[PDB]
Amino acid sequence: SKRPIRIIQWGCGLMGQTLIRTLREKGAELVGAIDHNAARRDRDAGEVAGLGQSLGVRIHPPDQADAVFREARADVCILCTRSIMSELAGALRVAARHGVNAITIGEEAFYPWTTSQALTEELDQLARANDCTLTGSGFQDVFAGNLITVLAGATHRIDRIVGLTQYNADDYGSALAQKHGVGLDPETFAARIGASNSPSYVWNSNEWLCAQLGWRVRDIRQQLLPTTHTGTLRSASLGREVPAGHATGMKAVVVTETHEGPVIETHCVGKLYAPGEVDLNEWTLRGEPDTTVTIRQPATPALTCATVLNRLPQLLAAPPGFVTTDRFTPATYVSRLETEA
Amino acid sequence: SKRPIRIIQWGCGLMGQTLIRTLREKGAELVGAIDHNAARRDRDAGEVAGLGQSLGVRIHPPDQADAVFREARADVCILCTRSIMSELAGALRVAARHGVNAITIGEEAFYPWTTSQALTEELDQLARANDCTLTGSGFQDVFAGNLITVLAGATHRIDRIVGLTQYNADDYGSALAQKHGVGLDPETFAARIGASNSPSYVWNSNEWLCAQLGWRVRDIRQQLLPTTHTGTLRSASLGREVPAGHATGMKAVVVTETHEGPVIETHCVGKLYAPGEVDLNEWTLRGEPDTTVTIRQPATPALTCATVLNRLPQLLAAPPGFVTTDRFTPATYVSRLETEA
Ligand SMILES: NC(=O)c1ccc[n+]([C@@H]2O[C@H](COP(=O)([O-])OP(=O)(O)OC[C@H]3O[C@@H](n4cnc5c(N)ncnc54)[C@H](OP(=O)(O)O)[C@@H]3O)[C@@H](O)[C@H]2O)c1
Ligand SMILES: NC(=O)c1ccc[n+]([C@@H]2O[C@H](COP(=O)([O-])OP(=O)(O)OC[C@H]3O[C@@H](n4cnc5c(N)ncnc54)[C@H](OP(=O)(O)O)[C@@H]3O)[C@@H](O)[C@H]2O)c1
Repeated sequence: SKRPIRIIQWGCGLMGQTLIRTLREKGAELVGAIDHNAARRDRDAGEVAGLGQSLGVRIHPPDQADAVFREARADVCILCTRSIMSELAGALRVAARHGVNAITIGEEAFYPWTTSQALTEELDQLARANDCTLTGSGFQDVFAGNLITVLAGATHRIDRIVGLTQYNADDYGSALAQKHGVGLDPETFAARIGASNSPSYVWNSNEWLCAQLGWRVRDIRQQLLPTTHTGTLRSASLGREVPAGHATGMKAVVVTETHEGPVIETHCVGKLYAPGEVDLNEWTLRGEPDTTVTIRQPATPALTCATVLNRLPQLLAAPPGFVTTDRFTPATYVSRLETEA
Repeated sequence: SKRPIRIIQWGCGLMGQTLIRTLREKGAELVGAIDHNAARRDRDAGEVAGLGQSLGVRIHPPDQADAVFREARADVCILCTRSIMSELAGALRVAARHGVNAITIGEEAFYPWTTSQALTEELDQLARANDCTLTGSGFQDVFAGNLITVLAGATHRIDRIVGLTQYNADDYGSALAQKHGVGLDPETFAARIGASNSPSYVWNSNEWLCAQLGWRVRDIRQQLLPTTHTGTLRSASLGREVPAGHATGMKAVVVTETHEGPVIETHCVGKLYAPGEVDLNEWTLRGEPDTTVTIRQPATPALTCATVLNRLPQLLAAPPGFVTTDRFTPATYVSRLETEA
């Protein structure tokens, strides 16, 4: 009474290519593929993902998404494109009007209820009307999320949660480098990135933590600070060199204050790496007792994609609507991506 | 419409004293206390826990348990006495016969279905016949349990899970030091502890991991060896100096093989500490990708007791029977220990 989960991959860049390969390793099937990049449109999705054998799934531009969805008989659309709800809503609207569940790694979608309230409510109503679920996931789900809440379940009193997450901007596509001000001189950085003070990934992930812990947000204060290096570094996603003393990326510091009293202070670094630098993940719950957890050199791209796939059975079973993963039990390890026939 | 959860503390030693104070810090009420030690029988439970204001809850010896349970109108018995099911069953039978939910830190009770099958089935049937739930929890629940399963939810393929847990025997009472052969000469350790090869705490916790992950145990192999120090160390719980080359505790290695393929290899050290030694908690999930998690100097006693209290709402809501916590969603941080009118 089971069959493979049928997936449309929307966004066939660095993360979408990993997902196309890995979803098949767990016994799902790729039934459609959408990407607007000129080097990927019209190519076989398997060839683009680095498989040796063609899948017979042609990459379509997103203007033709309705036709891909109409013929695919999909269970899920995985969306790996952009970071902000205004740039995701078009694709999420397509999935919802076809009654196809959708999960995106776009970072604002992890918890968009206050940063993009109107779009989230619009999508929630659309998904409810079409009996499907939309959600956000990726690295935050465990590594700025349930890793903390599982440790909180062993904690007597929480006074403060303090987090550090650092990832390599060169592992990801242009949208990430641009959100982090990679390759801007410091005056450009202050005028573009610092002044706009767009919500960083841990603005939304700290809201998700508060929601899961049963806390109410009273204020959020964010600073976006450029990172530097003493030598030139090369951005692959932007296709240019970043001179010494220009922004190689940014550190966001988000302080999330609750009505209940506890504060979440999260430092979120996305930058080009100097030789020897590695990804960092470290959290401290301060109170009774104090607990510090460290992940040694987290394989951030692999962990992002694996979390998305392990979420799919829960996404299928979830009630219709835009349902953020703070309302789910934690992702569990799935060996086979299958669903009821 | 809510009232404090009403708790009987059975075992008012090192962990029970912490629980008496901390249950009240989260708004529960102590309604009974049981302990067989001559320094605690007929004392006030609050004074024994280090409170300055008497609670008016007199500690009774366990031969008077029925009397305590009759007058207490309890919701929960927290049982912090011994490590093995044969030494827990008497107290768990009293709680079940009074229809009182029970949670024990005794380590075998974390997952006793195969190591003490007859006792577990008897207690399961008794709890079900009296509409209450029995379970085991403590440090394992997160730190040899859901910490691993949350990270597994971010993992593409698991080949092996490798764990290390080290704790300070002097933080705990006599049952732990006795199970670890503290103070035995090498010949006696090998003839008693080594030859009997009783299930170490991570025999049961590796079975709990397999249960939560949906894996079927095919075999478990264990080696028990003494720990030693190259100087004398003092045991508080066994009131003695342990000379150089006598066992200061025990190192267990458990290898848990599944039908599915993955292996859990867990190293479990409980011993007296030389100067500078600390508790250790470190897990690697080997596969795609490899992830290593480290807890820096875990506050093992505090984490044990806080986990039990955060579990109580779930214990009350759980179906009747012996229900191991692998069948619950993870413990969540609870601010108020309250229940229905
Ligand atoms: N939650 C997490 O943990 C997490 C982790 C990694 C990445 N992300 C986010 O996920 C997104 C994708 O990351 P990535 O590294 O895979 O980036 P990428 O390599 O740029 O992949 C995105 C792909 O989608 C294309 N595209 C963009 N908007 C599109 C649209 N509306 N319809 C169709 N195709 C579209 C891009 O084409 P063009 O290059 O031509 O625009 C590209 O081929 C980024 O926003 C990133 O910040 C999140
Ligand atoms: N799951 C976990 O993570 C975890 C962690 C901490 C402790 N433990 C286990 O929990 C148990 C308690 O630890 P602890 O450090 O609190 O030990 P403890 O200080 O020895 O406390 C147990 C108390 O119960 C008394 N007692 C023993 N059996 C009794 C019985 N049947 N009825 C009434 N009183 C009884 C003891 O008295 P006497 O000294 O006179 O016997 C003592 O006062 C041990 O088995 C330990 O290994 C588990």
